[PDB]
Order: sequence, then structure tokens, then C-alpha cells
Amino acid sequence: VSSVPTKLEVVAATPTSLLISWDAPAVTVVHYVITYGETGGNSPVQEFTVPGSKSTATISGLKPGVDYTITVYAIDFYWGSYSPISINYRT
Amino acid sequence: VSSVPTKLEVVAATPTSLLISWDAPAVTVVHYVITYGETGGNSPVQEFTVPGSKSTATISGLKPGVDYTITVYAIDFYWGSYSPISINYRT
Amino acid sequence: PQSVVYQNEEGRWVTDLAYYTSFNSKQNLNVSLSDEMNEDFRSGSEAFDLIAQDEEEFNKEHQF
Amino acid sequence: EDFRSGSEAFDLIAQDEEEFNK
Amino acid sequence: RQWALEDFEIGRPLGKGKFGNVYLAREKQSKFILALKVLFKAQLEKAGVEHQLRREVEIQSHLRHPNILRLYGYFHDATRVYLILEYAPLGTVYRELQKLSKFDEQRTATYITELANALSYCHSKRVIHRDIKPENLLLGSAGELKIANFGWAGTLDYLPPEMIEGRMHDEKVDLWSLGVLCYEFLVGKPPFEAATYAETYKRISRVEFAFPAFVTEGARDLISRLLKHNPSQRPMLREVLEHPWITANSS
Amino acid sequence: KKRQWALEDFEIGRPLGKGKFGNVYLAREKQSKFILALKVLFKAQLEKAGVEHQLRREVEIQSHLRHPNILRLYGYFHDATRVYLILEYAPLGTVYRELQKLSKFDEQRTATYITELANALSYCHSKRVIHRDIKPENLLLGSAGELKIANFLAGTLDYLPPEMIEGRMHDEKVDLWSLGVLCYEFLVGKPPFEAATYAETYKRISRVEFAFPAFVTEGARDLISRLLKHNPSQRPMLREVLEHPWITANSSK
Ligand SMILES: Nc1ncnc2c1ncn2[C@@H]1O[C@H](COP(=O)(O)OP(=O)(O)O)[C@@H](O)[C@H]1O
Ligand SMILES: Nc1ncnc2c1ncn2[C@@H]1O[C@H](COP(=O)(O)OP(=O)(O)O)[C@@H](O)[C@H]1O
Ligand SMILES: [Mg+2]
Repeated sequence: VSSVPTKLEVVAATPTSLLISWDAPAVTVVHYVITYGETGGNSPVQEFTVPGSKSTATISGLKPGVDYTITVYAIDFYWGSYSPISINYRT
Repeated sequence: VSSVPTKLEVVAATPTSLLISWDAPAVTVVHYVITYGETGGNSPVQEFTVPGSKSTATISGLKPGVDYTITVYAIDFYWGSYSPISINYRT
Repeated sequence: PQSVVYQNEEGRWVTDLAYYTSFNSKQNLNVSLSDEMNEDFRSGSEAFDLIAQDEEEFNKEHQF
Repeated sequence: EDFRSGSEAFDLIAQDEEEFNK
Repeated sequence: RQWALEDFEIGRPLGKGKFGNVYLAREKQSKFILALKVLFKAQLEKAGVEHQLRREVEIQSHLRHPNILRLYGYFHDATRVYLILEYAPLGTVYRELQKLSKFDEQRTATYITELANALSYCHSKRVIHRDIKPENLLLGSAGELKIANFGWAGTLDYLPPEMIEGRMHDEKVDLWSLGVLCYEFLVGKPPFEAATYAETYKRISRVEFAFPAFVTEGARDLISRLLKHNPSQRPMLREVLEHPWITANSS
Repeated sequence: KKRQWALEDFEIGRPLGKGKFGNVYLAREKQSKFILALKVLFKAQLEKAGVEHQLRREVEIQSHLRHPNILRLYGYFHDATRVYLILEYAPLGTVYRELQKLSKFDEQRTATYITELANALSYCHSKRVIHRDIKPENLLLGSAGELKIANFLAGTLDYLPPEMIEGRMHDEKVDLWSLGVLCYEFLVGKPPFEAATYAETYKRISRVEFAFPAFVTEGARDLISRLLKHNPSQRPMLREVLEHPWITANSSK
């Protein structure tokens, strides 16, 4: 759906590292959770947290040439998580 | 000043009766308490209520020849009478 | 010596704070106010205007 | 009775909110 | 669960309240008939109601009873908050009373026994409602009573002495409210209603009320039992359900 | 007779404060030259925030409470646009402001404050009144630096015991929870339970999950640990607080 954040782009990347970015949502956000894992490859999903002031996030130590799924969740103080956004990326 | 209603006047008169009027107060009044007494004394003040929706009231049964003090009080639901307003009238 | 009073649910005389209640006693204010502060006291017109000032200030800060 | 779905529904709620302002 | 508007189909308005609109709604799978309350974040934040709403949700969420209106979940977006709520075809008891003016003994006693049942459950879980009133009473498919709005003029008509006075209170506050509700049903106005906060407060603290002539010896007795100043002389909910007047007249 | 209060009865001086709902001003009653605080609340905003009912009720409540550690209400009156409260003047401000200047309080100041409050609360309980807001921003300081409880998400939620956040039955023991949160907020500077989000804050309160910074004495830790118990029956009685070895070891009183 129309969700928070709005546009999620991988804006730079290496064989084993990448940088996702998103559009600052105006709605005040406590922090973003970021999940990443090997797409449908039945290894455990991995999760970390970014302060609500931040708009990018950088992941390193990935596997070369693998298709990965990156989910970003924004959290509101009272109401919990917004509807999330996801992206797929190779390498 | 700082009284509700704001200006108060005797609009009409029968020899033994008078009509008082005021300006619709902006604030929401429950009812008004209208009192009147012989300004001399040794006689008790008379009271009656008028719905908050009105801006006028009759006083009847007055004595031909006596000066009267007429006090209006507007009653708020939570807080009580505003500062009252009053006026004199003869016969 | 001036106060309005009424009897309660149990019939006990208790004092209604909606009416003028004379401060019939020497007050135990253990505090000296500076001359400057004692000088800022305003009554009458000059006093209504102080609160008026602060209301129109307040209202447009909350967009009343 | 008449259950709208999709962007029709989206428009519905959004219009209602716009109105809510007044 | 996770949700967005995309998860269900919206009907058209089912009433418009202080912060937004309930709408009729259906889940796209399952095809459940439900109500979807919507509240605009900006008006919520403006009134400072946000904290209160959040707590009320969490409280209601853990109550499951045919007679307590159920909250299925909630979810939110940039601008609004959304409550998946049970649908209640036949509206509020407040509306039904403003229509018929007053209710017959049979209808009332029914409504009471439902309310009493609901509150027996609440009190089982140590929860007290503290705001049982007609605007909070929604009518089900079979004209069943669904109590809503758990969390905290006519802002004091259904309040007992111990709560106007800031004093310790228990479950016996729902019993007071129940007696008030019985009276209003049969008589059409609340028993302590006055023109002013202070005169109302005067009346409650003295439990000063009277009955219209036509009110029956049965109802008088039960209502009188419920409206006692001392909360410990009010009945238990068991005793209300077993009351002669109630057995006799409840569907 | 039956004279009403009016603005004319007062000399108005310098503003002492500016609040959500209006200003407080230093004032002086004309016949008696008593020095008072006059709180003006704007009716507009009271309606907006829907608290007019809460206010009216608390005014009736404060009228029956007389204690040196409770701020005195002397009267109230209104205008087209304002409710006015005539209050005892507290010339040393709020403990919040004092808790910001200092960061945290030492054991002596803290226990002295706790003692004062425990008396105030024991008084209120003797009148069957419970749940007083004893948060630092609602505590004023009188002319000898004594606490005045005034009764007219930061850490707000932390001060509410579990039974209240879950809507359960609650007794006088809620005041014992608040007192523990306050004791901790005094020694530490922040409340014990605040977290990133409502849900996490609530999770901690309900599960009584918290920690003491290392500088906190075992004595203080014993007192707080007992005030912040989930089961209200297990919480100490006010006399047990007043006679706690940590309190008696450290208080002016
Ligand atoms: N489950 C429901 N079934 C039918 N109507 C409902 C239901 N829930 C709420 N409503 C309607 O929503 C409208 C708003 O009422 P409410 O939810 O109490 O909000 P408010 O207190 O802001 O008016 C009313 O017309 C009420 O009947
Ligand atoms: N009785 C009083 N004596 C002295 N200062 C006071 C008194 N009451 C309030 N103040 C001052 O005025 C400020 C604003 O009043 P406050 O009670 O905080 O308003 P609100 O409840 O609207 O936030 C206080 O923080 C304090 O500095
Ligand atoms: Mg928020």
C-alpha cells in the first residue's frame, strides 16, 4: 500500500556491501527496523535498528551474486509499526 | 465590567409591571436568575429563573411608587453565576 | 468577617470557595519581595490590560 | 449494502478526510 | 496481525463522530461483516486524546464476551488510525431511547441482565468500566446489548458519590451505574439530573431521587437497592440477576 | 450579602509562570494585603482539551484538604473567557526546575522530600482521597523549601502503577507506587521505566523491569524495590516508609 517510508532505493553497492536510502516521511518516527536475508533461501532473517533521524542504512558482509530481500519498518511511539516497504537486490 | 449579561435595560413598562432586556451573551448560559427588591429594605428580595435561551423577562406585581433594584445573574453549568449586572427603576 | 457556608451530605458546615472569603488573620508569609517586584503591582484599568495583553498573546499562539 | 473496494474505496476515505477539516 | 485498508473492502458511512467516521467493511478473505472506525491523527494530536485512545485499545483488546463489543484489531497510516470493530446493526441504546422516550419493563430487565452478565465477566478479570451509560451501549443483531468504550452535563449523571469525591472505589461503582441506568430506561431521564454541576453533585451525594407514580413496586425496590450511598450496601451482581423483578420481565 | 470574588479584589503583579492553559500571576488581595498566586485558565483551551470537568471536580476536592504540604486553594471565579484560581504562593518554583538545575538529588534532599510527601499522602488517605499527582512538575516549594503538592510521553506513564494502566481495581497503594518512581527520579534524574515506545514502556511497567545506576546506595535500592512491587498488597505502608532506615538515616525531619 502507500506506506512509511515511501520510496526505498538501493543507491550504491559492492559484491558484499550495499546502501539503501529512503525519503524522509514527515510523520515523526522513533526508529526504523531493517530486516535483510537471502530471498526464499531458508537461512535466518537478520535485523537491526536505525535512529528515526537517519534516512539511509548500510549493510556489509553479504554474499556475492545472491538475491537478497530488504524490508524497512518505521515505528511510531504509540501505534506500533507502519505498513512496511521491501526491495530485492542481486549481489 | 466583566459581567454577563453586559448591558441591561428596562425596555417597557405597565404601571405595576416592567420588561427588562439584555444582549445575548455569546457564552452559553443554562438559565438566568432575576432578582428584585424594594431598594429601601425591611422586605425580602424576590427571585425567579429564566431559560438560558431568552434575553428578556417580565417583572409584575410591583408597587406603584417604589424604587426597585433589579439584578440579573447568568449561571454557567460548571462554574456558577458570572459577576451579576443590575439597574434601578421607579414605580 | 465574610464567607458563604452550607451544610453537607452529613449535615456538617463547610465553606463555599465560589464566594469572597475574607482573609481574617495575620498571614504567615515568610518572604520579602524586592522593591522592584512590589512596584510591579497594578490595579484597575492597568491590571485588566495586563491580562488582556497576555490573552491575545496566548490565543494567537494556539490559533484562537 | 454496496461494498466498494480498491482505489474507489481509497478515494472515498480520502474525500471524507478532506471534508473532516471544515 | 499486520493490516492496511488494502486488507478489506469499505462500505459507506455508519455514523460520524468527534474524530472521524465508522464505515461498514468486509475482509477480502473470510468476508466478515465488521465496522471500521477511523480517526484523523492530526485532530487526535490536537486534542491530546492520543495517549487515552492507545490505552483504551489495549484494555478492550483482552475482553471477549457476547455482550461486550469486540475489538478485532487496529492499524495506522501517516494521517489516520483504524479500529477493526464488531458491527452492531441496531445502533445505540441512546438513540433507541430518544425515539421511544422510555422503555417497557420487559425490554429494560432484558437490557439489565445483559449488562450484568458483561460486568460479571469484567469483574472476573478485575476490570471496572466506570462509564456505563447509554451513549456507550450498542445494539446487536438480536437486539443484543454490546458494552463498548473501556478506559475511563451528563459527564457526572451516572457517577457514584465515591468517584465525584476522588475517594477509593471498587466494582460497586458499576452497580451504582446500573441502578442509574435502570431508572433512566423506565423513566426516560436520569434520577439525579439537575440544571448545574453543583446541584447535580448535591443530589448524588445525598442520593436524593424520586420515582414517577407509574414505576412498579418491583423496579423501585431494585433501583433503590443499587443507589445506596455506602458502596458496601449495594448488591452483588448475582443478586441483581436473581432479583424477582428481573427474572419476571427479562426475555 | 453573598458577595462573589472578582478581579477587582486583586492587585495583579509580575507573571510567575506560563502554562498549557494560561498564566499564573503574583497577586495581592486588596482588603487584607495577602500575597497570592492567581492562576488564569482560558476557557477556549479547557474546552479544546476537554478537561473542564476534571478541573471542576479537583477544585471541589482541594476545598476539603488542609495540610502544610498541600498547596492551598482559597477560591475560584470566572469571566466570559477564563476560570480563575486563587492559590497559595510558592516562591521557590517547582522541583522539576530544581531537578533540572542539579541533574539529580543527593540522599539527604531526596529523603526529606519523600518524608514530606509521605505525610501529605497519609493525610489524603485519612480523608479517603487517593491518586495524587506527585510528579516533580506538580510539586512546588514553599517559603522554607517545603514541598507543596499542587493538583491544578516524558515519564508520565512511569508514575502510573500496573493496575491503573490495565484498568483494574485500584486502592491507596497506587500512591506508594508513585512515591517509588519519584524517589528514583530524584536519585537518578530520569524515571525507571521510560522506553523508546508506548508498547515497550508498558511492557516494562507491567513486568516491573528496571535497573539502578551503580552509584545508588543499597538502602535506597531496598526502599524503591519494595514500593515498586507488582502486587499492591506487597507494597509498604506509609508508616513503614517514614521509618525506613534509609529515610531516617538521611532526612532533616
Ligand atoms: N459497531 C458499530 N455498529 C454500528 N454503528 C457503530 C458501531 N460503532 C460505532 N458506530 C457508530 O459510529 C458513530 C460514532 O460513534 P462513536 O464511535 O461513539 O464516536 P463518537 O464518540 O466520536 O461520536 C455513531 O453513529 C455510532 O452509532
Ligand atoms: N502557586 C504558585 N506559586 C508560584 N509559582 C507558581 C504557582 N503555580 C504555578 N507557578 C508557576 O507557574 C508555572 C506554570 O503553572 P503550571 O501549574 O505549570 O501550569 P500548567 O498546569 O498549565 O502547566 C509553574 O511551572 C510555576 O513556575
Ligand atoms: Mg505520535
